[PDB]
Amino acid sequence: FLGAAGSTMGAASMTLTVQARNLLSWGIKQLQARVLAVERYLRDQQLLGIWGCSGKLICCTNVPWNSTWSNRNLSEIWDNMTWLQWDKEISNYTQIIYGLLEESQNQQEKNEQDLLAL
Amino acid sequence: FLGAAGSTMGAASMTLTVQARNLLSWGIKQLQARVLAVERYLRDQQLLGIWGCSGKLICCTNVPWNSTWSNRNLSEIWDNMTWLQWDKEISNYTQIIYGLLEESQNQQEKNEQDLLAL
Amino acid sequence: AVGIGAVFLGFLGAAGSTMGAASMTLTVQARNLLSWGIKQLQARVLAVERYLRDQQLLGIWGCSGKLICCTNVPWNSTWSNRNLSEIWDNMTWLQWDKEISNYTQIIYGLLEESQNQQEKNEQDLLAL
Amino acid sequence: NLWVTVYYGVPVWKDAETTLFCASDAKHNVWATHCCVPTDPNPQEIHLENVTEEFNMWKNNMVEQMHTDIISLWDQSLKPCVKLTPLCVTLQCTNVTNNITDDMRGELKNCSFNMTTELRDKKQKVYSLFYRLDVVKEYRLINCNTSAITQACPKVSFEPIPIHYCAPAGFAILKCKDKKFNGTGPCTNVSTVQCTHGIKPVVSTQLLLNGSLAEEEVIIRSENITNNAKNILVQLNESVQINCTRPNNNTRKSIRIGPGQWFYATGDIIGDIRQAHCNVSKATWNETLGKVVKQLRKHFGNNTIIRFANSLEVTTHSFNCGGEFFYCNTSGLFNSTWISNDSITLPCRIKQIINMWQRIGQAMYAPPIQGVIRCVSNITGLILTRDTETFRPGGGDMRDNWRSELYKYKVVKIEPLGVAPTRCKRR
Amino acid sequence: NLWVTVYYGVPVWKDAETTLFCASDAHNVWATHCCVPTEIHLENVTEEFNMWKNNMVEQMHTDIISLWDQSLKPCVKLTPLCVTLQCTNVTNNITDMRGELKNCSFNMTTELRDKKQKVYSLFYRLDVVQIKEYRLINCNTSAITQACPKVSFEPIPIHYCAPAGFAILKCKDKKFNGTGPCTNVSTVQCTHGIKPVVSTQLLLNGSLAEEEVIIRSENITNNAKNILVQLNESVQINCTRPNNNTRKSIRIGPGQWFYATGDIIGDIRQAHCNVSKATWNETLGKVVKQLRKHFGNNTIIRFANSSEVTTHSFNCGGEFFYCNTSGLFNSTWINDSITLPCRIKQIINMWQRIGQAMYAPPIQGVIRCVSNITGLILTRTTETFRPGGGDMRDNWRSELYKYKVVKIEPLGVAPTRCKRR
Amino acid sequence: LWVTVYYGVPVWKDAETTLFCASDHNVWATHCCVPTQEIHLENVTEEFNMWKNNMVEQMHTDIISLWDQSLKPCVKLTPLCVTLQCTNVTNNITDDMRGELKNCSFNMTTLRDKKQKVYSLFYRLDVVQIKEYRLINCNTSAITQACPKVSFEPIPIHYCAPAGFAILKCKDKKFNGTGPCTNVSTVQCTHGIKPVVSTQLLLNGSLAEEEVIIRSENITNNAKNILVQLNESVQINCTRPNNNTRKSIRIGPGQWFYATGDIIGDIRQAHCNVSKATWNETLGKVVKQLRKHFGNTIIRFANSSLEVTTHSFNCGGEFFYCNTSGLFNSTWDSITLPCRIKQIINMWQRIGQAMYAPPIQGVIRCVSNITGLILTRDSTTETFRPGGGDMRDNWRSELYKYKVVKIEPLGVAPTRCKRR
Ligand SMILES: *[C@@H]1O[C@H](CO)[C@@H](O[C@@H]2O[C@H](CO)[C@@H](O[C@@H]3O[C@H](CO)[C@@H](O)[C@H](O)[C@@H]3O)[C@H](O)[C@H]2NC(C)=O)[C@H](O)[C@H]1NC(C)=O
Ligand SMILES: *[C@@H]1O[C@H](CO)[C@@H](O[C@@H]2O[C@H](CO)[C@@H](O[C@@H]3O[C@H](CO)[C@@H](O)[C@H](O)[C@@H]3O)[C@H](O)[C@H]2NC(C)=O)[C@H](O)[C@H]1NC(C)=O
Ligand SMILES: *[C@@H]1O[C@H](CO)[C@@H](O[C@@H]2O[C@H](CO)[C@@H](O[C@@H]3O[C@H](CO)[C@@H](O)[C@H](O)[C@@H]3O)[C@H](O)[C@H]2NC(C)=O)[C@H](O)[C@H]1NC(C)=O
Ligand SMILES: *[C@@H]1O[C@H](CO)[C@@H](O[C@@H]2O[C@H](CO)[C@@H](O)[C@H](O)[C@H]2NC(C)=O)[C@H](O)[C@H]1NC(C)=O
Ligand SMILES: *[C@@H]1O[C@H](CO)[C@@H](O)[C@H](O)[C@H]1NC(C)=O
Ligand SMILES: *[C@@H]1O[C@H](CO)[C@@H](O)[C@H](O)[C@H]1NC(C)=O
Ligand SMILES: *[C@@H]1O[C@H](CO)[C@@H](O)[C@H](O)[C@H]1NC(C)=O
Ligand SMILES: *[C@@H]1O[C@H](CO)[C@@H](O)[C@H](O)[C@H]1NC(C)=O
Ligand SMILES: *[C@@H]1O[C@H](CO)[C@@H](O)[C@H](O)[C@H]1NC(C)=O
Ligand SMILES: *[C@@H]1O[C@H](CO)[C@@H](O)[C@H](O)[C@H]1NC(C)=O
Ligand SMILES: *[C@@H]1O[C@H](CO)[C@@H](O)[C@H](O)[C@H]1NC(C)=O
Ligand SMILES: *[C@@H]1O[C@H](CO)[C@@H](O)[C@H](O)[C@H]1NC(C)=O
Ligand SMILES: *[C@@H]1O[C@H](CO)[C@@H](O)[C@H](O)[C@H]1NC(C)=O
Ligand SMILES: *[C@@H]1O[C@H](CO)[C@@H](O)[C@H](O)[C@H]1NC(C)=O
Ligand SMILES: *[C@@H]1O[C@H](CO)[C@@H](O)[C@H](O)[C@H]1NC(C)=O
Ligand SMILES: *[C@@H]1O[C@H](CO)[C@@H](O)[C@H](O)[C@H]1NC(C)=O
Ligand SMILES: *[C@@H]1O[C@H](CO)[C@@H](O)[C@H](O)[C@H]1NC(C)=O
Ligand SMILES: *[C@@H]1O[C@H](CO)[C@@H](O)[C@H](O)[C@H]1NC(C)=O
Ligand SMILES: *[C@@H]1O[C@H](CO)[C@@H](O)[C@H](O)[C@H]1NC(C)=O
Ligand SMILES: *[C@@H]1O[C@H](CO)[C@@H](O)[C@H](O)[C@H]1NC(C)=O
Ligand SMILES: *[C@@H]1O[C@H](CO)[C@@H](O)[C@H](O)[C@H]1NC(C)=O
Ligand SMILES: *[C@@H]1O[C@H](CO)[C@@H](O)[C@H](O)[C@H]1NC(C)=O
Ligand SMILES: *[C@@H]1O[C@H](CO)[C@@H](O)[C@H](O)[C@H]1NC(C)=O
Repeated sequence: FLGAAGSTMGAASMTLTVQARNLLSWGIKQLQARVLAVERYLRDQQLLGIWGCSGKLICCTNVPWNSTWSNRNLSEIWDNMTWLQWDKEISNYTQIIYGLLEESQNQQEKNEQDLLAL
Repeated sequence: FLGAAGSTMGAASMTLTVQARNLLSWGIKQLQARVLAVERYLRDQQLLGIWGCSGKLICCTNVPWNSTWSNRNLSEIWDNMTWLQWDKEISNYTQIIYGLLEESQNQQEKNEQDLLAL
Repeated sequence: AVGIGAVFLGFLGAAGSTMGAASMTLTVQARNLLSWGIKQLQARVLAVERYLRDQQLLGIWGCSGKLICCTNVPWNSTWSNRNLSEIWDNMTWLQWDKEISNYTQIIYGLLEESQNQQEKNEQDLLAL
Repeated sequence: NLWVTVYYGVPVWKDAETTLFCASDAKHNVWATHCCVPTDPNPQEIHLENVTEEFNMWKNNMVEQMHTDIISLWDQSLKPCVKLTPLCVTLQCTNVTNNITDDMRGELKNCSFNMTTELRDKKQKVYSLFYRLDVVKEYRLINCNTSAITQACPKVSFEPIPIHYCAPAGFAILKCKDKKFNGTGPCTNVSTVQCTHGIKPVVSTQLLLNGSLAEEEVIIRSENITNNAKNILVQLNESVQINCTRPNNNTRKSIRIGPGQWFYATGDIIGDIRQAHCNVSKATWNETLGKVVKQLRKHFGNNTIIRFANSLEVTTHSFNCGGEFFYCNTSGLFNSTWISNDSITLPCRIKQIINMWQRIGQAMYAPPIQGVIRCVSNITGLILTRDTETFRPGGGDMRDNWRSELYKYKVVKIEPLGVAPTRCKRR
Repeated sequence: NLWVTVYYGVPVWKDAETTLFCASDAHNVWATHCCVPTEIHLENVTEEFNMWKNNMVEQMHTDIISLWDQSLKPCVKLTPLCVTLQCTNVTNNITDMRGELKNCSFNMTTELRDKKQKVYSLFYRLDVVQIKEYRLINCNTSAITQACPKVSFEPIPIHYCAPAGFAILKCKDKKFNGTGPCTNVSTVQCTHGIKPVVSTQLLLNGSLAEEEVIIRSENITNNAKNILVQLNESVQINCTRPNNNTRKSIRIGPGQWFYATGDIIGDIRQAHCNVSKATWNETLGKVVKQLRKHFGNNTIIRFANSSEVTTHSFNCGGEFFYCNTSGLFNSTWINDSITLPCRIKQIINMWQRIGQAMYAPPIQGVIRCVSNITGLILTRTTETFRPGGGDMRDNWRSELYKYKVVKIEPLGVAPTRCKRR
Repeated sequence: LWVTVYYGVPVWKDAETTLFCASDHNVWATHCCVPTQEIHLENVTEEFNMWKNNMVEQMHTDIISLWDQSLKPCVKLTPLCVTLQCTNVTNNITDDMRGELKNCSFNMTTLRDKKQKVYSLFYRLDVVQIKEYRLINCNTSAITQACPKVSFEPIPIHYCAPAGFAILKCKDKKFNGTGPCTNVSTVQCTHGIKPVVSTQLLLNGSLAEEEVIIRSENITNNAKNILVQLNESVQINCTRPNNNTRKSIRIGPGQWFYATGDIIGDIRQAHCNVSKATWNETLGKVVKQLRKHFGNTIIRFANSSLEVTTHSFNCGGEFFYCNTSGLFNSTWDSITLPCRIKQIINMWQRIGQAMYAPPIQGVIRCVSNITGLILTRDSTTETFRPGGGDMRDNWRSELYKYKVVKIEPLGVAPTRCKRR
């Protein structure tokens, strides 16, 4: 499950399925916990969908990488760093990137419709 | 959120990420509110899926438009009317259209299964 | 398609039909699944959880959004050494499910592995 | 070379146990305020051709669900009601001797006592009439030791109305339509229904009232018929009409015992005093019993002798009538010997303090009902036990009264996902 | 040759009834309830509103009744007080009231099952019914429950918020009269901050009209309906109970205490409210002008004294005041103040129910509050109007009149020129 | 480079959530109706803090709620709040119990128009003089009798994370409750904690792998408690030697009061035995690892200064209050601690509730392990005293190695990949 947490990003990316399978599965507090797990799951799926990555664990987009977000080389990011470190580092850009991902997909989706029409 | 509600259909179609990303997020009243939001969300996402539109905000289909449902041309529909007006104009034909969309997908899936057999 | 609009068989109407016929009513079965105080909330929460667990599983295999999904895992003769004409024309889904019950964990594991490899391969090609 | 293909929406199922919800039709009834979901006026049923399904009444969880729901509603409806703890005092009782016929001698008592009132510093002298079965000249109410007595709220109706048990999403109820179905076994005429037919939650012993009738012939059903430890349920082919009455014209004496706390006492009887009774058509009963015997003779030998004999709530026929509680003597019905080749009157007793399901400390006090009570009801089945052979009108386990209606239903879980081989490969 | 295209995220909605939850601006019963801490203009949307057929009012009413009962549910009962009382009048330092205060002694329980105590307390006349031999009112129908002295019923702003998938539309038309189309509609998440103030006849601490006095009704020609009048400027009313009260805490059982009114220090004076006179005369002149628009150009309008409905009936400092408004509603229209005397009660049969009753512990000291009159409830060839009300839903209608709940239904189809393949 | 998006990423943050209870007529067995894996994280360094650990607060919410629920549907003893006519038990005392037991008679309710005279025995700790006596707690709150069929015996229970959450476990054998920890593993549930309720001495807990681990929020702060975990147990065995009976009295309609009946055989004082050497070695070990924080100096153990000053524990079904003054006595074959027993119990330091513990028949003997101490501190010398109270420290001592984290499996990174 989380064994990959101690590995670099370039290795951990090969063990995504094992984590995805474990996101699902008085007494009110336990019922609330179950409802929350469902809401969190769906929210993450909604974001992948709205960004055009529904159904994928790994996807690529058309938003270019901004050196402001990170100035590291791939040989540092994927080979000499883990995901916990990467997440701590990109803390001021998460919302920016997510907004850009939604904008890009909205433009791509309209372009697809216009192409299908011709 | 609904800011595009008074705009024409051809304008409002570009604001569909909004009111997509905003649809999901004494005692048990709050659980009922959470559960209802989830159940409604899923009924709509699963309906798009059964029609073959999972993961898309805008999808093209193979079902032709019947002039009976609406005899207006594209210029009136997309440039003069808004979405509330359109919804009223074809409200009584919605169930027919939905049934046809499901039938169409069922046929497409079987046809793809056969092409993949070659 | 004729007259006012499309018509469909009822829920489980195809249950006693053979697999080759029943496979054409998947949209009926997949449509009807979409639906004290604590007991009713538990019933509703459970229906959602069961539903999502099955959708999650289709997604991890690369079958999200499809009622019929072809995969890259070959069929083993040890799961069932039978002819396709017998399977699809002379057997129902209930009978098939009884015959293949000790292999579903095997099959599901194989499907998960295949999809993981395919997504990595797609990323590597997009990279070119 | 075949490949695995995944199919979602596959029409298969497994047996399952779940919680069903209650629906009712478009009607202060205890069921009406519970079965809040309106049923469809034109409900759905789907016939499944070529489906054989094994049904089993004694493994049927729907019975346990119904039994549980009954207890829950009856206990819940008594929570917001006046308790009668203040009545567990010594009472001064004498016999009622006013216009009593011989059949009622000693049945009614006239009891006086010192009751509480509106203020804590005051007491009042009150009196009421009681039935013999409810009391221990120094009397106590029959059940104040290891018990509490709660008065049922007079506004609440316990009249049975049709109840429909309906499946939650992901589940379905399968129904057996085989007219000859006798339980524990395969059924070849299976349909899927949204929910059950309406079932009236009638509570009774020995004789089953207001249920379904067999389509063609009397059906004898049991878990293991040769086992004397098991009961035999008999579903009748035709109903037998029974007319029950409580002929005495009663009144209600309302006593204020505290700050909005009212006790409803039985007041004096207007007119004379007679025994409660039920009238069973005689010719119908004889023919009905003969039909049962012909079917019993398909078991236990073709040329044998079948006898019927008699065995409070178990030995008498217990039932509710107009809100009143009757305990009728059925020895006048189960009295015959059968060999190869206008009405019956059953006297009845009335009891006001009730212990409905083999429990000791939870007793209900039925308020008296004003006026005269008459009920007309259908005998739709019998509960028999077995000792030339002898059968008796046993009973008392309420599950049998529901098992007799729910016998044709089964709950299954729909599992719409599976795989099969085919000639298709993903590109 | 057009094709069906499916759009998700579409800005369309339908009228709906749902469950709203309460939020607040971050002890008090609502502060505990409203656990969630706390506008988009729709440029070309015309929508139809109807304040008389709203559901938000019924839901707010239900929440308030429910919360109130929940608050009293765990508090000590006063059934030990349903005994005979021996009552005489309080005669010391009385100005001129006369029979309003009584000194009642009685036999009450103690923490031991086998012991009794003799205690005394003061009561207001309106809470005591004569059989010197008296009993508390009720004790026949309903039991009296003591409100917990530590629990506050001060109204705080309540914000009703839509659940996901729903939205609240707000009408901004400056003269909106409660029904019909509104051309200035915006979408909000929460219904502003509304205080659950309870009063009748005169509505205190509500919203003001922005341009003029607005008169709203379900049917202006139906004399059986109440008329809700919203003022554009507030009228200040200064209320007080001048008496210096004390409180005696009596043990009645094992951890159970009763709060009794003790001796009053200084003079016994009448509770009263001071309404500015000039402001009141200007206020009615504005109301009358707006009434003439509906009742006739030459119709003479007169105000009159009404016939716990005829009083103001409000909660001030935790005490319940029943002020005489006949001092205000008496005129014909074609540094001075108006002093309204007020009665005080401790046993309150709240929300027009009789199966429940609350005892309000006395509050020590001297009580004063200053409130804003923001609206009136009136009831109807000259015309005469009288104060009316008492149905709490009509108070809440005055704050929720501009809000509507709709359900978002973001899925639909339209023709276009693309095919899936 | 292009933005790439990954889902299923092994990343987490500190979080506070609802945990569920699992178990491998007991109240925890009944409550924890969930049936009962570990993954090592090779290069994960994580930061733990036992003093700010929400899992502790969760146990002190769950244990109390369960306790109160279990006692709710039981016979209330309000009818016993009467003045008692009561004298001393003088027979078969043989000293050291003089005035310890009382023999009380009273007028009890029963039909509503009848009363009865009954009598019973009481321990003096529960009886207050007003020969007129009252039950000690009738002045503040009604006393509820615990249902005799309900067992409050602690059993191990496991706290399990809900989906999306994980519990991380610290394996550093030298971990002192705070700071970074290496050798972190992921588990689904905790190891099984017996919710033993006690003061001064911690019974039946976990042992340290080695030496003695002394933990506190701030070791130089005299306002904080010091929790000391031993790597060896001290065997202690406690007895209530008297052979007791019960007198079942009907007080109402199926409402029974279980009174102490009488004593069979001689009357004796309750007591606990601790071996001499085991205790002497144990304190010496504590001192050896304690000097490390104060300098090499004199370390004294001294006695306490009811629930806090004595060692409170539940032996069998009875609540003991044992004198540890003869245990904590040193300036650096067995000894016994005399004990008192009480029946009206005010738990969790609340005063608005009281429980009546029904008597246990027969003779009570329990054998248990001392796994840790609660000490307080208050010049070249210093004095350590037994501490107690609060009762959350009793759980911090087991939960110190666990933390709950929320998994957030979604994020972005740069890569050599574009769509189409
Ligand atoms: C079996 O079904 C029959 C028919 O539904 C039941 O008989 C009916 O029982 C109800 C309730 O006891 C009677 O209603 C009452 O009628 C009196 C008439 O004056 C009225 O004052 C009451 O307010 C109430 O409406 C109804 O008349 C009666 N019908 C007949 C033909 O007698 C019978 O009770 C059911 N048996 C069992 C065991 O459930
Ligand atoms: C209308 O709104 C005004 C405020 O603008 C309300 O007046 C305020 O009411 C509260 C609660 O009764 C008073 O708080 C209390 O003050 C006393 C000191 O006199 C203190 O001992 C208490 O602990 C508490 O803090 C507040 O002082 C008072 N403000 C003013 C200016 O008088 C008024 O009650 C509202 N009207 C209605 C009908 O609710
Ligand atoms: C520390 O753990 C030990 C077990 O390793 C606990 O000892 C056990 O305590 C229970 C309750 O006192 C005893 O149960 C009773 O046994 C008698 C028979 O002697 C039976 O009649 C009762 O119905 C009940 O089942 C149990 O026998 C005893 N086990 C052993 C081996 O002696 C000890 O109590 C725990 N320490 C603390 C403080 O809880
Ligand atoms: C139930 O089983 C029978 C066979 O026992 C099915 O009958 C076949 O139906 C197809 C329909 O196209 C015909 O072409 C075949 O010739 C029939 N077979 C025989 C032996 O007659 C029947 O269709 C099944 N019912 C359902 C609902 O599928
Ligand atoms: C941890 O770091 C060491 C460094 O030598 C490396 O060999 C090992 O593979 C890493 N562990 C994981 C899980 O990647
Ligand atoms: C992201 O890239 C754009 C490219 O135009 C640049 O203007 C912007 O400043 C960059 N973001 C930050 C925070 O530097
Ligand atoms: C953004 O960067 C600054 C400077 O490194 C840091 O203090 C701040 O906490 C960062 N923001 C977030 C969300 O971590
Ligand atoms: C509103 O309608 C006017 C025409 O009446 C138009 O010019 C304007 O652009 C519309 N506004 C929006 C938001 O669509
Ligand atoms: C087609 O578009 C023109 C645009 O000017 C409009 O006048 C005409 O009415 C439209 N016809 C239909 C069928 O919509
Ligand atoms: C009623 O009469 C019978 C004899 O018929 C007698 O045994 C019984 O004790 C009498 N009951 C009372 C209350 O007097
Ligand atoms: C009520 O109590 C008085 C007490 O003297 C007694 O004489 C009388 O008989 C009692 N009455 C009843 C009906 O119990
Ligand atoms: C009530 O008392 C009688 C003896 O007078 C006894 O036989 C009966 O069993 C008792 N009831 C219960 C529930 O124990
Ligand atoms: C069932 O009743 C019908 C008449 O309704 C009769 O013809 C048939 O013979 C009866 N069945 C039996 C077993 O007698
Ligand atoms: C019920 O039918 C089954 C069918 O297999 C049979 O075995 C069983 O003996 C029958 N029981 C009775 C009482 O008819
Ligand atoms: C059915 O009853 C007979 C006795 O009549 C017994 O021998 C047999 O074992 C029972 N059947 C089963 C399955 O136990
Ligand atoms: C029962 O009453 C009905 C009328 O309601 C009558 O037709 C029938 O014959 C009666 N039955 C008996 C057994 O008296
Ligand atoms: C059964 O009937 C006989 C008469 O045949 C009678 O003596 C006996 O008391 C009756 N028993 C019951 C319980 O009805
Ligand atoms: C009972 O007696 C009263 C006396 O007024 C009479 O009005 C009523 O009709 C009688 N009831 C019956 C059923 O005869
Ligand atoms: C209320 O009291 C304030 C105190 O400053 C005073 O200024 C105001 O005029 C008073 N209002 C009325 C209506 O008398
Ligand atoms: C005011 O109305 C009340 C009735 O609510 C009446 O008793 C009183 O006399 C009236 N007073 C005046 C001055 O009209
Ligand atoms: C019970 O009450 C009587 C009243 O006279 C008293 O004499 C007696 O001593 C009391 N008994 C007890 C045990 O309190
Ligand atoms: C625990 O170890 C940390 C290591 O940095 C130290 O700062 C802290 O003071 C120690 N606390 C105790 C009680 O030993
Ligand atoms: C009880 O404690 C003493 C302490 O010296 C020990 O020797 C003895 O073995 C213990 N009893 C048991 C059963 O272990």
